[PDB]
Amino acid sequence: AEVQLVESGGGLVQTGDSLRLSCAASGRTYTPYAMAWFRQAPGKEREFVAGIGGIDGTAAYADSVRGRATISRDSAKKTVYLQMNSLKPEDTAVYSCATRASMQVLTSPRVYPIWGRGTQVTVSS
Repeated sequence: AEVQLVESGGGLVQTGDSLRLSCAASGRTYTPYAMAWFRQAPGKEREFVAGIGGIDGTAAYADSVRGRATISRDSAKKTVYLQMNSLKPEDTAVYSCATRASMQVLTSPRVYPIWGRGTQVTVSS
């Protein structure tokens, strides 16, 4: 209700390409609270991709994006970024950002009450 999230940066790319997604937060925000990216592929369920939380900005990454992803936050712009490199067709999905009133970055979608509408990433070969 009191925080809104808007994702951008999705597109159609070729296998191997990079994309930077952004999640812009507005409203009653607090930088240390967890911000997470999830993705949902066609015919599949939502799954954690990466997240950042805490006073020091500690990042966590899913096994699925090991060595291919970087998450960062810009407190001044109230924005969290996800850089994805070496994209593959299996990365095709709606990428959505989510937040919660805790610093803990968790992997279950069910524990985040606030979601953006998502941004689509489609990777062709």
